Amino acid sequence: MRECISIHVGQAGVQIGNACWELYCLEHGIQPDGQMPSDKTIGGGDDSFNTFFSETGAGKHVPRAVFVDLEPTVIDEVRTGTYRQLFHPEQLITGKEDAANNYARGHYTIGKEIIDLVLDRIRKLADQCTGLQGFLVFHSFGGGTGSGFTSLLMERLSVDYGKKSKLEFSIYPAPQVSTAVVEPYNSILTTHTTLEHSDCAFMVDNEAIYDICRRNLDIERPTYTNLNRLISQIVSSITASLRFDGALNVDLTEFQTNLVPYPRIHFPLATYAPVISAEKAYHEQLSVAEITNACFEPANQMVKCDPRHGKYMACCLLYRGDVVPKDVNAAIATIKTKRSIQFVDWCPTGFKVGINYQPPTVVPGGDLAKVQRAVCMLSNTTAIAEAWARLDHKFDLMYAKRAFVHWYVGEGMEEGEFSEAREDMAALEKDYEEVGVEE
Amino acid sequence: MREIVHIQAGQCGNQIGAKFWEVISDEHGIDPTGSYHGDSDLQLERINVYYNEAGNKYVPRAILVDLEPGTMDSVRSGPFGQIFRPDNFVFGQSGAGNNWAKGHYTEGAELVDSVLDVVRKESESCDCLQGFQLTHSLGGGTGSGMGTLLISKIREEYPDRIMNTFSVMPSPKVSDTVVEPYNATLSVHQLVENTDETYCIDNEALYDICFRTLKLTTPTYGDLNHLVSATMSGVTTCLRFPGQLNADLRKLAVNMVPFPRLHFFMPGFAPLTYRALTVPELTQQMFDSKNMMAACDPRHGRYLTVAAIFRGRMSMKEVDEQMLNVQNKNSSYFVEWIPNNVKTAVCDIPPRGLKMSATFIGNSTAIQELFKRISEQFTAMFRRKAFLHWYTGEGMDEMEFTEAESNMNDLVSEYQQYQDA
Amino acid sequence: MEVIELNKCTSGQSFEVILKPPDPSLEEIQKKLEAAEERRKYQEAELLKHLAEKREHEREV
Amino acid sequence: MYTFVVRDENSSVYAEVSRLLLATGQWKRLRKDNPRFNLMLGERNRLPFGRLGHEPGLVQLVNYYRGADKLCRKASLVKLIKTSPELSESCTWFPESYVIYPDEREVFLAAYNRRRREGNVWIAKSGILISSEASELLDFIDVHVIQKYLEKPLLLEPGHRKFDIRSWVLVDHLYNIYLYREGVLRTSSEPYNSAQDKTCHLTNHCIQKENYGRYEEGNEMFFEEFNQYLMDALNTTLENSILLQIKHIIRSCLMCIEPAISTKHLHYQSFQLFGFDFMVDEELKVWLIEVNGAPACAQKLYAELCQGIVDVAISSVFPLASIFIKLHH
Ligand SMILES: Nc1nc2c(ncn2[C@@H]2O[C@H](COP(=O)(O)OP(=O)(O)OP(=O)(O)O)[C@@H](O)[C@H]2O)c(=O)[nH]1
Ligand SMILES: Nc1ncnc2c1ncn2[C@@H]1O[C@H](COP(=O)(O)OP(=O)(O)CP(=O)(O)O)[C@@H](O)[C@H]1O
Ligand SMILES: Nc1nc2c(ncn2[C@@H]2O[C@H](COP(=O)(O)OP(=O)(O)O)[C@@H](O)[C@H]2O)c(=O)[nH]1
Ligand SMILES: COC(=O)Nc1nc2ccc(C(=O)c3ccccc3)cc2[nH]1
Ligand SMILES: [Ca+2]
Ligand SMILES: [Ca+2]
Ligand SMILES: [Ca+2]
Ligand SMILES: [Cl-]
Ligand SMILES: [Mg+2]
Ligand SMILES: [Mg+2]
Ligand SMILES: [Mg+2]
Ligand SMILES: [Mg+2]
Ligand SMILES: [Mg+2]
Repeated sequence: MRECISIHVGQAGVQIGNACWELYCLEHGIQPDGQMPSDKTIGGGDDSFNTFFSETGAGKHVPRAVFVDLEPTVIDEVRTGTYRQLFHPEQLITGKEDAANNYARGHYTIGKEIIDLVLDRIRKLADQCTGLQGFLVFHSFGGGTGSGFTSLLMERLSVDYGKKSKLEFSIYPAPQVSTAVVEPYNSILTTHTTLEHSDCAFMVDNEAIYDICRRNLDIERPTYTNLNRLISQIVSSITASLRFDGALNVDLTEFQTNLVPYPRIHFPLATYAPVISAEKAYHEQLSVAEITNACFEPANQMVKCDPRHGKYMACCLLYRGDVVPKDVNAAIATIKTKRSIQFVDWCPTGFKVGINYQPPTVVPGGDLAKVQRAVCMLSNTTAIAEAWARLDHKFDLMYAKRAFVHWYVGEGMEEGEFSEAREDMAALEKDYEEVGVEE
Repeated sequence: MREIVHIQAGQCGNQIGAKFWEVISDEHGIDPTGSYHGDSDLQLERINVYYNEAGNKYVPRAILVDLEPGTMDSVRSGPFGQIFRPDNFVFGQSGAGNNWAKGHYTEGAELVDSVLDVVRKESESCDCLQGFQLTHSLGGGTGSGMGTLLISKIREEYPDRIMNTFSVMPSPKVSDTVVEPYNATLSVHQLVENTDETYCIDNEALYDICFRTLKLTTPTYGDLNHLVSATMSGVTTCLRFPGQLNADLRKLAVNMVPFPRLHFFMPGFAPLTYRALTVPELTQQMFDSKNMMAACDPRHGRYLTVAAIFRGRMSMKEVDEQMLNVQNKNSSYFVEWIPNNVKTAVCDIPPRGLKMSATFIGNSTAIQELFKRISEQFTAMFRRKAFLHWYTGEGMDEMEFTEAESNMNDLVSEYQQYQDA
Repeated sequence: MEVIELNKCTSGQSFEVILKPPDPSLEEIQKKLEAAEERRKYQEAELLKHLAEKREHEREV
Repeated sequence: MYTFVVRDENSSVYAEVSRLLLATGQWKRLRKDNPRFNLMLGERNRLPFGRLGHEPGLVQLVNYYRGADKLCRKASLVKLIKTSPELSESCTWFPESYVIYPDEREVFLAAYNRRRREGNVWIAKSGILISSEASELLDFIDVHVIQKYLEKPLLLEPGHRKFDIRSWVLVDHLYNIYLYREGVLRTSSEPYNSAQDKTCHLTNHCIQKENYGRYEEGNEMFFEEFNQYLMDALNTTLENSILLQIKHIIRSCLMCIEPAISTKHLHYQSFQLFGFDFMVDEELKVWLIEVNGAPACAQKLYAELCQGIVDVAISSVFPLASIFIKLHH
């Protein structure tokens, strides 16, 4: 058994982290006080769920998690929340004033004075690990802390843990649910500084989650609470192989092996189905073929783009519920004859498939209905580069006038880092293109 | 704990400031004695932003400054006069004679250190100081001259704290003396350098609104001030009440100020005060020039950034729809090089006597019309060096006026740069 | 359309379906962090110098 | 009020469409790079499809189908027909074609040899060469496709002259296929000589303009006249002898690529107008020549067609305050 340490940075990372650990406890039968009746090895054990939970002599199962934010309001909701007993003070790190949506403030100004503390609290968890795999890092692109401090943290984790893998869960900025205008700057700045240090990153566009909540859950104005419960489900589907018995994606290294042939192109597209409103008294349970076909409808992707006009490098299918290989292969064969699924000529045209019989767990009183089978597809398609093109274009419009740039220079950043990061993104967009492409 | 320190200087500054504390004290359930008597804990969730907690009493974190005692004596006997900490009344006796030099160099210099001592004591008792806000006029001597002196001293001692101002711009329509363009021109350059936000409250606009819209044949300064206190309440709503936004002054400024010197905002309010307004009416009104308090036509310029907070119970799917319709109506009046530069926020608590309201904060290049107006009045007198003796008699030099004039013209040309870009 | 590497357990199973064959050091980090702090210190000193020149003028008036 | 932008100033068709929209009073044009639009009249090359459908609350529509180039490039069309089972190499209405890079060189010669006692005339194009000898065609190229030249074209009388049929087809956001009732024949003014001289072999409007204008105004015969000619000369109608095949070919091509280009459940919507070029042989069999993704219209038909675009493609999505034949599928 090898442990994984989750790190939650900024408001988005912390609130999403809180929603995931709630779901984790429900899936593993862990109660808010941290007790796990089904666990018979009191105070220890090397079960699959111990990759995310440590155990105390009193029987409490403690998340291997560290929450970091530069202001306390959000992490205070964890200290006083339903699962307060689950964590202990040394896991929750708060500053006094935040980065004010300013990457430079999160990376340089305020980051320098707290980076040593965070690494120490991470070392305390790493010291309890017999064999640490690496880190799962949750953060937003748009926040000054989520963007600025995360990139600094990722740099130092590559130094203090050169062998450990690092996976990201990143929230891509959507103006529908944002009152900021500088997030294109912060996104490009943090992607540039973090690219070399991340082995596999799962981008989630709030635009996509927002519309899925509106269209499939009948929520007229989705809140962060609505978005996060849906995001937590998808994160759970991605990390379930690390927390349950299985043979697919059982360690962070397999994520790169199975999803990232080229290191810089490490942003797999996630697609999830089915998302069913709990208000629907009864819903016709969807078949394996129907949920698998739904993995190729752009409306169900975590990032809105068109994989038909790109090329695949890898594709993983993660099923939860009543699913058997027979029905999976039957669905794939049918979907090949109806969908445009083109792989690169230097990869096999196949699907790695994992099935966990336990069906998706849902938060009591939430917006999601219980389903007998669900699937999350992880596909590394070049079509996700449409998200970089959108972001880089917004960057270009503002930076051509140096709009807001003085805020970053005022915190010690140099104007050259802007163009330095933008040029890295321009190379990233070309890498994707090389791989994917009056009368 | 994200504290804000409030300063009010001079006659105008203290009279709008007093009304501001009356309004929000009522919104937070604080009575003229400083005792809480509300029916919702939301009133107290962010009470510490503007109030210190004493016998379960809440005391405004407010400093009252003037060079004559008259206006502050009137505040101390006013409705909410007793809630202010007596030690925070800092006043001289000589007055400023509507003279920027008296406020900035002579009379004000003798009093400024005393004001900073109170500012320091209030800042010391702050767990985490967000920054400062100042209320003042630019056309007098104390608020304009000593107010900008205080801002310069505060930045020297607190260089990493936000400084925002609510600044009343003079107008011949509503004027006390002819030297107001001199005092305003001298003050604007100070604000260009040492404030992060300046809400430009034009007395011409406040008068036109009272006369043409509110049907008040003879507006008083009190009538103009009801518009200012109401606008100030809305502008500070996201700092004082729980809701969508929990941004501090710095984050709010970051998303509104793309260039350090172009931080002069056009505020607006709706409804202008039994039929509760529909959401389309709130939205259309807050973008109408007739609801804007800078006396600038937004159709003569372009918006760099816009922020609008809606207060009360309402459908926000309906607000999003109307904000789209008004943007389409004014599509050529928003810069195209700041994506998503129109943002909206909500608060469930409405102000007193309204089921719902909206407050507009526009960073428009049309504000240059206001500076050009002041600059033209300035030059009309300065060509002939008229009334300059009031200033040279306090040690000022002609060159300082020439430099303020040029600084004003540079500010106006910088706005015209981004209005064509 | 072959199935390979089928692994079964009590919790589930996994397999593959093939349809067709085909860093900076700590020192350098502290350097850049300290280089930014000194650009902040220099810019702040220019502000205080600018304000000090303003104090001189106030005394001269 | 609806908004739209223009990014192809060289388009005669959508220059009239923009004028018609402005003339309704309910449409307001914006600047080329303004992203808050309802309708994009996009450019021909490198259209930024990845930036569409990401503006909050705005329904966005574009006048081009992403991926339709596979049908509108001569080399891509050959590959699309031969590799798609819906069409297949056994396709009966597309001339025998091969892609050659300066590929299908070995297989092109194999069929070329099997012909050698069939007529063995071919045409290569991407710039056009017609020759009986293969070596002249292969060596001439030194991306192109070699296509069997149709040696027995239907020749109009009087004139003994060649022609091709242009059909305009509008595909809306619901993937309804609309065939403009009015087509046009681009005729050759010179007589067809089966015996290098490409005045009577190439029927392009520019090649004829550069006997022109003798038989009909501008070498443009419209369906009414061409129909009457078929009734008088050959005792048949345009509907029975040609249009049935044209409609079948249009539907086959577009339904084949529907899953690849459809915007049914996309975050943005697409429509596009296509120009299908057909050829008729002396036995009244219709052959597909090419499909044009950015075609112009006949001067007489600009007004009627452009109005149809607004009614069916634009106002269908953005309503205000038939000339098409619907090919059902
Ligand atoms: N999905 C989701 N997105 C969030 C959440 N909270 C914030 N965001 C997004 O994150 C971006 C803003 O960054 P934040 O994470 O709130 O800011 P931060 O990381 O705390 O950094 P600073 O506050 O500037 O110091 C916006 O695009 C928000 O839409 C959340 O709970 N869920
Ligand atoms: N296989 C073929 N058989 C007979 N004639 C052919 C032919 N291929 C081309 N032609 C003739 O040559 C002319 C020009 O060829 P083609 O249509 O490929 O050029 P083009 O792409 O420029 C047409 P447009 O101007 O509409 O874009 C055709 O209109 C046709 O008359
Ligand atoms: N809105 C408003 N403006 C005022 C008030 N009192 C004065 N003014 C304006 O402020 C300017 C005079 O400045 P004032 O504050 O009286 O001088 P000071 O006391 O030396 O700062 C003129 O432009 C007046 O129109 C007031 O109560 N309300
Ligand atoms: C004491 O000085 C201040 O209050 N300064 C100040 N600056 C502000 C900027 C914006 C807002 C908003 O209400 C808002 C509305 C929608 C989106 C984002 C923000 C409020 C502000 N208050
Ligand atoms: Ca155990
Ligand atoms: Ca590494
Ligand atoms: Ca004295
Ligand atoms: Cl290591
Ligand atoms: Mg934060
Ligand atoms: Mg650099
Ligand atoms: Mg006065
Ligand atoms: Mg002293
Ligand atoms: Mg063509």
